[PDB]
Amino acid sequence: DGTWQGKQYLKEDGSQAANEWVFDTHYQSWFYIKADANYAENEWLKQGDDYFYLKSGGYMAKSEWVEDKGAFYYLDQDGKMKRNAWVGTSYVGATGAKVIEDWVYDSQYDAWFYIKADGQHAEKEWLQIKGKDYYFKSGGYLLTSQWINQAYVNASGAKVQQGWLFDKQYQSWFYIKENGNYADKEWIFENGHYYYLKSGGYMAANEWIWDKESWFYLKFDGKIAEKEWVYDSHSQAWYYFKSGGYMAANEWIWDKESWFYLKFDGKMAEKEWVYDSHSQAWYYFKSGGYMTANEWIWDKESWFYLKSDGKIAEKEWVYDSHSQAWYYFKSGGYMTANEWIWDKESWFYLKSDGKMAEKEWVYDSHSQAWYYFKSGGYMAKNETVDGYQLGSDGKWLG
Ligand SMILES: C[N+](C)(C)CCO
Ligand SMILES: C[N+](C)(C)CCO
Ligand SMILES: C[N+](C)(C)CCO
Ligand SMILES: C[N+](C)(C)CCO
Ligand SMILES: C[N+](C)(C)CCO
Ligand SMILES: C[N+](C)(C)CCO
Ligand SMILES: C[N+](C)(C)CCO
Ligand SMILES: C[N+](C)(C)CCO
Ligand SMILES: C[N+](C)(C)CCO
Ligand SMILES: C[N+](C)(C)CCO
Ligand SMILES: C[N+](C)(C)CCO
Ligand SMILES: C[N+](C)(C)CCO
Ligand SMILES: C[N+](C)(C)CCO
Ligand SMILES: C[N+](C)(C)CCO
Ligand SMILES: C[N+](C)(C)CCO
Ligand SMILES: C[N+](C)(C)CCO
Ligand SMILES: C[N+](C)(C)CCO
Repeated sequence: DGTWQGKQYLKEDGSQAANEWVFDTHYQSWFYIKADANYAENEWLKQGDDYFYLKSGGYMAKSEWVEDKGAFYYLDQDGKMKRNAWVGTSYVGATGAKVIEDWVYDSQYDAWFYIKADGQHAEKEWLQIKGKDYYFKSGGYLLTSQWINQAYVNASGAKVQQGWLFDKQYQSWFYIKENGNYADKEWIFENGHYYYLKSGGYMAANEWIWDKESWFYLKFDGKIAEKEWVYDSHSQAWYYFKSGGYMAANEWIWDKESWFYLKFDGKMAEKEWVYDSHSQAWYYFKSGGYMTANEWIWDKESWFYLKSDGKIAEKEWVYDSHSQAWYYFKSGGYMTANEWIWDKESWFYLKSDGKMAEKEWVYDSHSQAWYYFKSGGYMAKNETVDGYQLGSDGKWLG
């Protein structure tokens, strides 16, 4: 072909070569003869948008790296420099410089990679990049919008930390803890409200939860129920929950304007009697749970009176202004009727409807006699009324 003459290259025709590539077969290499008829060495050449590098001796660098003032560049088989391409496990940017410690998006793979301190791309490992945690699978691809063991990586590949996320395929809410794993059997406070995450992390919604000593109920949106009533259509009963969400059970509660009482199991007492154990008295609740107080109730063959404060009237007298008469209640609240009783110092008779005899003549069929009672129900015994004598025992003598 041609003949080397020092730095010069005389071609077949004598004319020394310049501004041209020549392939010499002895050296088995490409060389570039500059414009000054010398071969290029230890320098870059720009031809088109292509960059070549010619090593000591003029040999064109091909399939190898070339360090330019700290930065590293790769020259392919044709001697050309590479751009936005993978050289094995490393990456060259649009300037052809080796990327080290930075993010990389490759449109060919439609994925993200991170190049590490060693110039290699991360693979099958967790890395903490400027605070956040990212995961790369086999091949270096960055994982996005999915679950890894107990963590979730958002659409950006970052691990979620201290956040709420909704899985549409599971149809449940999860809270991701500060540590990166989801909450598991614990209470979480979010914007003024408490939520309970269940054994799988699934947020508890419309269900009962037992913590340490009492019951909690979680509503439609998973919020703890507190300071309110909830009707259990399964259990067919009303429950109440207080300041902390604690269901109240074996204790009393004021709501609307009525006292209420909640039984051992948190069921509101309704249409029934209850016996307080620290008050040692009986109480009765209407249909709807409302404490009856100062009003009559008819249970089984007996009338009862519950006074201004709701306690049962028993071994005591009561005036009832609505019916305008006096009544007496025995041991147990049993209102007395068609009976005598000894109180004060005189006798008292209570009519069939329970009303005490007050200012009237009454025929006791029992003793077959006519008795009279003065204002206040006091039987008359040794005196005259309307010219009618009365004996030592109260009977009419005549
Ligand atoms: C110095 N390089 C030629 C390698 C890059 C500048 O374009
Ligand atoms: C072939 N080289 C360019 C290396 C030397 C010729 O003198
Ligand atoms: C270096 N070669 C001449 C072989 C290719 C440049 O286009
Ligand atoms: C982009 N990968 C690292 C997966 C391939 C390198 O050739
Ligand atoms: C650059 N990343 C996409 C990897 C994270 C920020 O969005
Ligand atoms: C969906 N998670 C796997 C995060 C919880 C169930 O185990
Ligand atoms: C706890 N979240 C606020 C995420 C759900 C409300 O229902
Ligand atoms: C049980 N909680 C933590 C939900 C309430 C405390 O007041
Ligand atoms: C006894 N409660 C109704 C409160 C809980 C049922 O699981
Ligand atoms: C107060 N309750 C909700 C228990 C009943 C009202 O009708
Ligand atoms: C006193 N009542 C009429 C309500 C009941 C009769 O058994
Ligand atoms: C029923 N009361 C609330 C009136 C007293 C019970 O402690
Ligand atoms: C229920 N009693 C009959 C006791 C009185 C009603 O006015
Ligand atoms: C009928 N009371 C409930 C008032 C008493 C039970 O012995
Ligand atoms: C004077 N009595 C009222 C006792 C009887 C008259 O019928
Ligand atoms: C006060 N009464 C006369 C109404 C009965 C109890 O002594
Ligand atoms: C009221 N007495 C007891 C005096 C007569 C009825 O037995």
